[PDB]
Amino acid sequence: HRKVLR
Amino acid sequence: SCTIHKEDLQDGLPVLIPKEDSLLYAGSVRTLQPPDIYSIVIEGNRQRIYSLEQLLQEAVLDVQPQSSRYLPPGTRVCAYWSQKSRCLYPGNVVRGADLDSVLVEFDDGDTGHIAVSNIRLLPPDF
Amino acid sequence: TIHKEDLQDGLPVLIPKEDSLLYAGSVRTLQPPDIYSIVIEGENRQRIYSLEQLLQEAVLDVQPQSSRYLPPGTRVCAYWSQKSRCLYPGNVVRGASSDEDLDSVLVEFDDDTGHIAVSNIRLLPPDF
Repeated sequence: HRKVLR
Repeated sequence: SCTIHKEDLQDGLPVLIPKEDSLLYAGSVRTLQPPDIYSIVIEGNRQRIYSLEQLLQEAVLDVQPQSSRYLPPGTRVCAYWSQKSRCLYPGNVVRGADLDSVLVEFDDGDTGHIAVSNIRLLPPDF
Repeated sequence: TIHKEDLQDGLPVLIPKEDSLLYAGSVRTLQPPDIYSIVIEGENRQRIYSLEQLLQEAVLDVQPQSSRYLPPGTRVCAYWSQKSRCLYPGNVVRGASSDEDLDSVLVEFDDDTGHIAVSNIRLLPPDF
Protein backbone atom coordinates (compact mmCIF):
# COMPACT_ATOMS: atom_id res chain seq x y z
CA HIS A 1 0.00 0.00 0.00
CA ARG A 2 1.72 2.98 -1.50
CA LYS A 3 0.80 6.31 -0.08
CA VAL A 4 0.53 9.75 -1.68
CA LEU A 5 3.73 11.81 -1.32
CA ARG A 6 4.02 15.21 0.40
CA SER B 1 -15.23 7.34 23.23
CA CYS B 2 -16.01 6.10 19.67
CA THR B 3 -15.87 2.56 21.05
CA ILE B 4 -18.86 0.61 19.82
CA HIS B 5 -21.55 -0.86 22.05
CA LYS B 6 -23.89 -3.70 21.03
CA GLU B 7 -27.02 -1.62 21.57
CA ASP B 8 -25.87 0.90 18.97
CA LEU B 9 -25.33 -1.58 16.15
CA GLN B 10 -28.27 -0.58 14.01
CA ASP B 11 -28.89 -0.18 10.32
CA GLY B 12 -26.98 2.76 8.85
CA LEU B 13 -24.60 3.27 11.81
CA PRO B 14 -21.42 4.95 10.47
CA VAL B 15 -18.21 3.13 11.45
CA LEU B 16 -14.54 2.87 10.66
CA ILE B 17 -13.18 -0.65 10.16
CA PRO B 18 -9.60 -1.91 9.80
CA LYS B 19 -8.67 -3.87 6.69
CA GLU B 20 -5.74 -6.30 6.45
CA ASP B 21 -3.42 -3.34 5.74
CA SER B 22 -3.56 -1.82 9.25
CA LEU B 23 -5.49 1.14 7.81
CA LEU B 24 -9.05 2.23 8.50
CA TYR B 25 -11.95 2.50 6.07
CA ALA B 26 -15.29 4.23 6.52
CA GLY B 27 -18.24 1.87 6.49
CA SER B 28 -21.92 1.50 7.36
CA VAL B 29 -23.58 -1.22 9.44
CA ARG B 30 -26.24 -3.28 7.70
CA THR B 31 -28.19 -5.53 10.06
CA LEU B 32 -29.21 -8.93 8.76
CA GLN B 33 -32.13 -11.17 9.71
CA PRO B 34 -29.94 -13.48 11.76
CA PRO B 35 -29.01 -11.77 15.03
CA ASP B 36 -25.35 -11.11 15.90
CA ILE B 37 -24.06 -10.99 12.31
CA TYR B 38 -23.82 -7.80 10.27
CA SER B 39 -22.72 -6.79 6.84
CA ILE B 40 -20.47 -3.78 6.68
CA VAL B 41 -20.65 -1.72 3.50
CA ILE B 42 -16.99 -0.68 3.30
CA GLU B 43 -15.75 2.22 1.17
CA GLY B 44 -15.93 1.20 -4.68
CA ASN B 45 -18.13 -0.10 -1.87
CA ARG B 46 -17.85 -3.79 -1.02
CA GLN B 47 -19.33 -5.82 1.80
CA ARG B 48 -17.92 -8.16 4.39
CA ILE B 49 -19.93 -10.02 6.97
CA TYR B 50 -18.79 -9.64 10.59
CA SER B 51 -19.90 -11.26 13.81
CA LEU B 52 -21.05 -9.00 16.60
CA GLU B 53 -17.97 -9.86 18.61
CA GLN B 54 -15.52 -9.01 15.83
CA LEU B 55 -17.27 -5.66 15.27
CA LEU B 56 -17.12 -4.80 18.97
CA GLN B 57 -13.41 -5.56 18.97
CA GLU B 58 -12.34 -4.05 15.67
CA ALA B 59 -14.69 -1.24 14.57
CA VAL B 60 -15.08 2.28 15.94
CA LEU B 61 -17.74 4.93 15.43
CA ASP B 62 -17.10 7.33 12.54
CA VAL B 63 -16.97 10.72 14.32
CA GLN B 64 -15.93 13.90 12.57
CA PRO B 65 -15.03 16.78 14.89
CA GLN B 66 -16.55 20.20 14.22
CA SER B 67 -13.35 22.10 15.04
CA SER B 68 -9.85 21.71 16.45
CA ARG B 69 -10.99 22.94 19.89
CA TYR B 70 -10.88 19.47 21.46
CA LEU B 71 -8.04 18.12 19.29
CA PRO B 72 -5.10 19.44 21.33
CA PRO B 73 -1.65 17.83 21.03
CA GLY B 74 -1.70 14.21 22.16
CA THR B 75 -5.19 13.51 20.82
CA ARG B 76 -5.48 10.12 19.12
CA VAL B 77 -6.93 10.43 15.58
CA CYS B 78 -7.00 8.97 12.13
CA ALA B 79 -7.16 11.03 8.96
CA TYR B 80 -7.65 11.08 5.22
CA TRP B 81 -4.18 11.83 3.84
CA SER B 82 -5.29 12.57 0.30
CA GLN B 83 -8.44 13.12 -1.72
CA LYS B 84 -7.23 10.27 -3.92
CA SER B 85 -7.51 7.62 -1.20
CA ARG B 86 -10.32 6.37 1.02
CA CYS B 87 -7.99 4.96 3.67
CA LEU B 88 -7.61 6.68 7.01
CA TYR B 89 -4.25 6.66 8.77
CA PRO B 90 -3.97 6.46 12.57
CA GLY B 91 -1.80 8.94 14.48
CA ASN B 92 -1.71 11.66 17.13
CA VAL B 93 -2.10 15.40 17.04
CA VAL B 94 1.19 17.11 17.88
CA ARG B 95 2.12 20.68 18.81
CA GLY B 96 3.32 22.88 15.93
CA ALA B 97 5.16 26.20 16.14
CA ASP B 98 -5.72 27.18 13.57
CA LEU B 99 -9.34 26.27 14.22
CA ASP B 100 -9.65 24.38 10.91
CA SER B 101 -6.49 22.25 10.75
CA VAL B 102 -4.25 20.23 13.09
CA LEU B 103 -0.76 18.82 12.78
CA VAL B 104 -0.70 15.03 12.99
CA GLU B 105 2.15 12.60 13.45
CA PHE B 106 1.06 9.32 11.90
CA ASP B 107 1.97 5.86 13.19
CA ASP B 108 3.63 5.14 9.83
CA GLY B 109 6.11 7.97 10.35
CA ASP B 110 4.54 10.63 8.15
CA THR B 111 3.69 14.05 9.55
CA GLY B 112 1.30 16.49 7.95
CA HIS B 113 -1.34 19.13 8.53
CA ILE B 114 -4.85 17.78 8.25
CA ALA B 115 -8.07 19.75 7.75
CA VAL B 116 -10.39 19.12 10.70
CA SER B 117 -13.07 17.85 8.27
CA ASN B 118 -10.62 15.05 7.29
CA ILE B 119 -10.03 14.03 10.93
CA ARG B 120 -11.89 11.20 12.63
CA LEU B 121 -11.69 10.57 16.35
CA LEU B 122 -10.24 7.38 17.77
CA PRO B 123 -10.26 5.73 21.20
CA PRO B 124 -7.11 6.84 23.12
CA ASP B 125 -5.79 3.27 23.34
CA PHE B 126 -6.65 2.24 19.79
CA THR C 1 -30.42 -19.41 5.76
CA ILE C 2 -30.38 -16.34 3.57
CA HIS C 3 -33.56 -14.37 4.22
CA LYS C 4 -35.17 -12.49 1.35
CA GLU C 5 -34.91 -9.24 3.32
CA ASP C 6 -31.12 -9.43 3.20
CA LEU C 7 -30.83 -9.81 -0.57
CA GLN C 8 -29.57 -6.30 -1.18
CA ASP C 9 -26.95 -5.21 -3.67
CA GLY C 10 -23.44 -6.33 -2.70
CA LEU C 11 -24.42 -9.05 -0.19
CA PRO C 12 -21.52 -11.53 0.00
CA VAL C 13 -22.62 -15.05 -0.79
CA LEU C 14 -21.36 -18.47 -1.75
CA ILE C 15 -23.10 -20.22 -4.65
CA PRO C 16 -22.82 -23.71 -6.15
CA LYS C 17 -21.75 -24.19 -9.77
CA GLU C 18 -22.09 -27.15 -12.14
CA ASP C 19 -19.11 -28.81 -10.44
CA SER C 20 -20.83 -29.24 -7.04
CA LEU C 21 -18.35 -26.80 -5.52
CA LEU C 22 -18.98 -23.41 -3.95
CA TYR C 23 -17.88 -20.04 -5.29
CA ALA C 24 -17.80 -16.65 -3.55
CA GLY C 25 -19.67 -13.79 -5.18
CA SER C 26 -22.03 -10.95 -4.47
CA VAL C 27 -25.71 -10.38 -5.05
CA ARG C 28 -26.72 -7.90 -7.68
CA THR C 29 -30.28 -6.67 -7.57
CA LEU C 30 -32.00 -5.92 -10.86
CA GLN C 31 -34.89 -3.53 -11.55
CA PRO C 32 -37.60 -6.14 -12.13
CA PRO C 33 -38.98 -7.80 -9.00
CA ASP C 34 -37.89 -11.35 -8.14
CA ILE C 35 -34.71 -11.39 -10.20
CA TYR C 36 -31.08 -11.17 -9.18
CA SER C 37 -27.68 -11.76 -10.63
CA ILE C 38 -24.54 -13.03 -8.91
CA VAL C 39 -21.17 -11.45 -9.58
CA ILE C 40 -18.42 -14.01 -8.99
CA GLU C 41 -14.98 -13.05 -7.66
CA GLY C 42 -12.93 -13.76 -10.78
CA GLU C 43 -15.25 -15.79 -13.01
CA ASN C 44 -17.47 -13.37 -17.30
CA ARG C 45 -21.15 -14.05 -18.03
CA GLN C 46 -23.40 -13.89 -14.96
CA ARG C 47 -26.48 -15.96 -14.28
CA ILE C 48 -29.90 -14.50 -13.44
CA TYR C 49 -31.71 -16.04 -10.45
CA SER C 50 -35.27 -15.92 -9.20
CA LEU C 51 -35.63 -15.13 -5.49
CA GLU C 52 -36.64 -18.78 -4.94
CA GLN C 53 -33.52 -20.21 -6.64
CA LEU C 54 -31.23 -17.89 -4.71
CA LEU C 55 -32.72 -18.76 -1.35
CA GLN C 56 -32.56 -22.44 -2.21
CA GLU C 57 -28.96 -22.47 -3.45
CA ALA C 58 -26.92 -19.63 -1.90
CA VAL C 59 -25.53 -19.16 1.59
CA LEU C 60 -23.97 -16.16 3.29
CA ASP C 61 -20.19 -15.74 2.84
CA VAL C 62 -18.84 -15.78 6.41
CA GLN C 63 -15.19 -16.04 7.43
CA PRO C 64 -14.62 -17.13 11.06
CA GLN C 65 -12.54 -14.94 13.36
CA SER C 66 -10.18 -17.70 14.58
CA SER C 67 -9.88 -21.42 15.24
CA ARG C 68 -11.61 -20.85 18.58
CA TYR C 69 -14.79 -20.27 16.55
CA LEU C 70 -14.29 -23.63 14.81
CA PRO C 71 -14.91 -26.49 17.27
CA PRO C 72 -14.71 -30.02 15.83
CA GLY C 73 -17.87 -30.89 13.93
CA THR C 74 -18.31 -27.39 12.51
CA ARG C 75 -19.54 -27.49 8.94
CA VAL C 76 -17.27 -25.49 6.64
CA CYS C 77 -15.96 -25.13 3.15
CA ALA C 78 -12.40 -24.15 2.25
CA TYR C 79 -10.17 -22.86 -0.50
CA TRP C 80 -7.58 -25.50 -1.32
CA SER C 81 -5.41 -24.69 -4.31
CA GLN C 82 -3.96 -21.16 -4.36
CA LYS C 83 -4.66 -21.22 -8.10
CA SER C 84 -8.36 -22.13 -7.87
CA ARG C 85 -11.31 -20.21 -6.39
CA CYS C 86 -13.66 -23.12 -5.70
CA LEU C 87 -14.46 -23.94 -2.07
CA TYR C 88 -14.65 -27.53 -0.87
CA PRO C 89 -17.14 -28.63 1.82
CA GLY C 90 -16.06 -30.51 4.95
CA ASN C 91 -16.16 -30.50 8.74
CA VAL C 92 -13.61 -29.24 11.20
CA VAL C 93 -11.87 -32.02 13.13
CA ARG C 94 -9.19 -32.41 15.75
CA GLY C 95 -6.28 -34.62 14.73
CA ALA C 96 -2.98 -35.83 16.13
CA SER C 97 -1.46 -32.43 15.35
CA SER C 98 -4.27 -30.55 17.16
CA ASP C 99 -1.76 -30.80 19.97
CA GLU C 100 -2.81 -22.91 20.51
CA ASP C 101 -2.84 -22.06 16.81
CA LEU C 102 -5.46 -19.35 16.45
CA ASP C 103 -4.89 -19.21 12.73
CA SER C 104 -5.36 -22.71 11.28
CA VAL C 105 -7.55 -25.82 11.63
CA LEU C 106 -7.87 -29.38 10.34
CA VAL C 107 -10.71 -30.06 7.92
CA GLU C 108 -11.99 -33.51 7.09
CA PHE C 109 -13.29 -32.85 3.59
CA ASP C 110 -16.31 -34.57 2.08
CA ASP C 111 -14.11 -35.73 -0.82
CA ASP C 112 -9.41 -36.48 2.94
CA THR C 113 -8.14 -34.35 5.85
CA GLY C 114 -6.29 -31.10 5.19
CA HIS C 115 -4.60 -28.36 7.20
CA ILE C 116 -6.36 -25.08 6.39
CA ALA C 117 -5.70 -21.43 7.26
CA VAL C 118 -8.67 -19.88 9.04
CA SER C 119 -8.72 -17.02 6.54
CA ASN C 120 -9.41 -19.71 3.89
CA ILE C 121 -12.39 -21.18 5.79
CA ARG C 122 -16.03 -20.18 5.24
CA LEU C 123 -18.89 -21.33 7.48
CA LEU C 124 -21.75 -23.47 6.16
CA PRO C 125 -25.19 -24.15 7.61
CA PRO C 126 -24.93 -27.35 9.72
CA ASP C 127 -27.17 -29.46 7.48
CA PHE C 128 -25.43 -28.56 4.22
